[PDB]
Amino acid sequence: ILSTASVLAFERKLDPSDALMSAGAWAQRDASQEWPAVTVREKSVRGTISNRLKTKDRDPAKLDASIQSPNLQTVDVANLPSDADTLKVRFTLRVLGGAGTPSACNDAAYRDKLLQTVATYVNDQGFAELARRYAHNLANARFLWRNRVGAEAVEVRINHIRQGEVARAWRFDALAIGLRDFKADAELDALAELIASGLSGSGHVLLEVVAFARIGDGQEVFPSQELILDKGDKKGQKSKTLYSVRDAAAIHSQKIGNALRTIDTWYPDEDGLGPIAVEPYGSVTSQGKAYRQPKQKLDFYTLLDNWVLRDEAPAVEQQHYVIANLIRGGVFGEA
Amino acid sequence: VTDPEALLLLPRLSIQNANAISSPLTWGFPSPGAFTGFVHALQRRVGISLDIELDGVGIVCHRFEAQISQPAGKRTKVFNLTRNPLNRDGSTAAIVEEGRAHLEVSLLLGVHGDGLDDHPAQEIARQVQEQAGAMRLAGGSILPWCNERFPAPNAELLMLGGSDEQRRKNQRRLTRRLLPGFALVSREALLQQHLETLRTTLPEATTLDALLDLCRINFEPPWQVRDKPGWLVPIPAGYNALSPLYLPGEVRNARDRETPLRFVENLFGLGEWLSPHRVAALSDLLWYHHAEPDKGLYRWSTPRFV
RNA sequence: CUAAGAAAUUCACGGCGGGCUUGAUGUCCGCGUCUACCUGAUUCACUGCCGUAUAGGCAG
Repeated sequence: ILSTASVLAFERKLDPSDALMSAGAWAQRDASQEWPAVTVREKSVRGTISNRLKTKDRDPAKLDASIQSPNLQTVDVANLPSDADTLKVRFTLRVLGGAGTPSACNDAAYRDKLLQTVATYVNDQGFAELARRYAHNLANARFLWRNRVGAEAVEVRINHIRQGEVARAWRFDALAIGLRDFKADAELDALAELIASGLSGSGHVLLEVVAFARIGDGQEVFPSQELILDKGDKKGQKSKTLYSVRDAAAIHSQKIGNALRTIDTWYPDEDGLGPIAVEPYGSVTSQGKAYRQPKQKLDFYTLLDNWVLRDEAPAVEQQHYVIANLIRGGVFGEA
Repeated sequence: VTDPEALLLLPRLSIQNANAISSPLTWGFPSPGAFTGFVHALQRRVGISLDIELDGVGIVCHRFEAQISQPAGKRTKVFNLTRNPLNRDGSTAAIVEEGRAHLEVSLLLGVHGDGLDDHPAQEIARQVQEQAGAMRLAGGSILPWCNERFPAPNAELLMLGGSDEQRRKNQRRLTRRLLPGFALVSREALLQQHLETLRTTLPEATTLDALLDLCRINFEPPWQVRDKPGWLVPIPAGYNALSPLYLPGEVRNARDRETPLRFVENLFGLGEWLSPHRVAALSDLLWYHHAEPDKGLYRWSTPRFV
C-alpha cells in the first residue's frame, strides 16, 4: 500500500558557517587577510513615543505627560571605522553529498521508493537548475541582506578549497547579478557544476565566500540580531543585541542559509516578491504570509506524497522545489 | 574495555553550533555520549573500510563559547534562540528553547586492528580527517580550516614504541600538541567516596545531594569557601532503563523497524576538567561505551583513569 | 549511527541643564655584596689578473 513514513528526517545539505564581518579600504581587498574585525559597541539612544495610540491615549494631556517622561534605551551598534569604507564578509560553505538520502526513515519500502524517485530526478536533469540558483545566490550578495542595500559596489570572491589551497577561484560583481533573475554565465555555470558535483558526490565540497561591500566611510553595518526573550523581568533590558563570535560582529549561519535558499520562484502566487526561501508551506517571515498553502496542491508534503506514493510526478519546477526542500532538510512524518 | 594499539589525534576541530543542552539538569559542554557516538559513526563510515576499529575518545576543549546572555537584574542566564519559519497560517510558531554553542576540540581516537599494519599511519589518519570533515559532533557543523595561516595535520602515533623513553617522549609531544585545553574525565569513584563521607556526616543522603554538593560553591562560617580538588562538573553518565525492551516492530513512530526500542532516562554522574599533563598516559582519557542491556545501564564512561 | 534530524529577531530613536572639594603636616635612625674566568671557534669567502662572459680558470 506504500504507507508514508511515520518518522522522516533529512540532513541539512549546503550548510554555511557564521559570516565574519571585518573592515578595510577599497582597492586593498587583495591584502585583506589582516583586516581588523568589526566590533559590536554600546551606545545610548533617547527616543520619543511614535507608535499608534489606542484611542484612549490620544488625549493631549496624557500624550504630553508621556512625552515628558524620557524614553531611554541601550542598543548594540556596529560601525565601520572612520577611515575604512569597505565591509568584508567571509564565511565557509560545505556542499554535502548524499543529497536525496534521508537521515531517518521508518519504512524500508518507502526508503526504496524515495531513493528511486531521487534517482529518477538526478538522472533526468540532476541538480543543474538547483545548483545554478544556489551559485546565483552565492554570486550576488544576498547573504549581506541590509548590508547589500546601499553599497556603492559589491564584489564576491569564491574560492574552492580542495586540500588546503585554492583549487579554483571565482570573482563576481554582485550588483550586476540580479536578486530575482537567474541568467546563465560561464563562471556561474562552472560554480553550478562544482556545487552539483558536491551535491551528487559522496563526500563534500568546501567553498569560502568573501564579499566586499563599499558601504561608505565609517557607516553603520548590520550583523544578525540575537533573539532573546524578555520573559517578563522587572528590570529594563537592552533593546538591541548584535551577534558576535570572538569580539567580531557576525551573521548567523541560518541567516546565510536562508539567503542561499531564496531560489523558489515556482510558488502559485505571483512573483512580485521574486524568489523566496525554500520551506515547507512556503512561509515568508518578512511577509507574514505562507504561500503554497495545503488547500492548493503545491505544498511540499502533498507534492512529495503524490510523487513517491501515487507516482503522480509533478511539474519539473515543482520537482525542483521538492528536491530543494530535500537539500534544506527538516523533521517530517505524521504520528 | 580494550587497550588501543595506537592513538589517533584528530586536530583542532572548530564546531559551530553544538547542543549546549547536555542533560535535563545540566548545561554547557556537550555530553560525552555525543563524542562517543561521533567516534562510533566514524568507525561505521570509514573505520570498517580501513579494517580498523575506532573506540575511545579524548576530549580536550581548546575553546568553548555558548550563545548565552545574562538579563539585567538577574544572576542566572538565558539561551539565545533562533527565529524559526512561520506556520502555514502565517503566525509565529511556539518557541522550543535549545542551547547552541561554539567549540574547538581535538580528539584522541583509540585505534586497534590490522589496518594499522595494512596501511600507512598518515594515510589512515588523513582519510579519517576528511571523513570527519563532513560530519557533526554535537548537533553542529565542523569548520574545516580553509585559507588560514596553516592547517593542523592529523597525526597517528603507535603506542608500541621502540623503547620506554621513546614512548614517553611521544606521549609528552602529543600532550604538547593539545596543550591549550583541559582533558575531560569521569569521577564515579570520587562521587561515591563523597557520598559515603556525606552519609557519615548525616544519614539518608542520596547521591544526588552529593553530586550537588561537589559542584555548588559552599560557604562555611568561621567566612571561608570549601575548596574543591578540581573543576568537578556534573555530567550525564548514560541512560538507565525505564521500560521493558520492546521488539523492533512494537513501538509506533520509531526511528526504524529493525532495532529494539527501550524508553530510558538520564543518569547523572561526576566529571572533571584537568590539564593533559596530569595523566600518566593519553589513552587513559578515552571514553568508552558500556551498554549491559540486561539491566539497562546504557552508560558511557572513561575507565582505567586512576 | 552524536537529547539524532530542522530554523531570518527586526523595523525606528536628541540624554542634558548647573556646580569652588578645600584647611594643616619632620619619614627615620643603622648597614662589608663578595669570590673565580681564553670570546673564538679556519668568523676577513678577501685583493688583483686571463677571458665579452654572470661560462670557466689564474696570481699572493
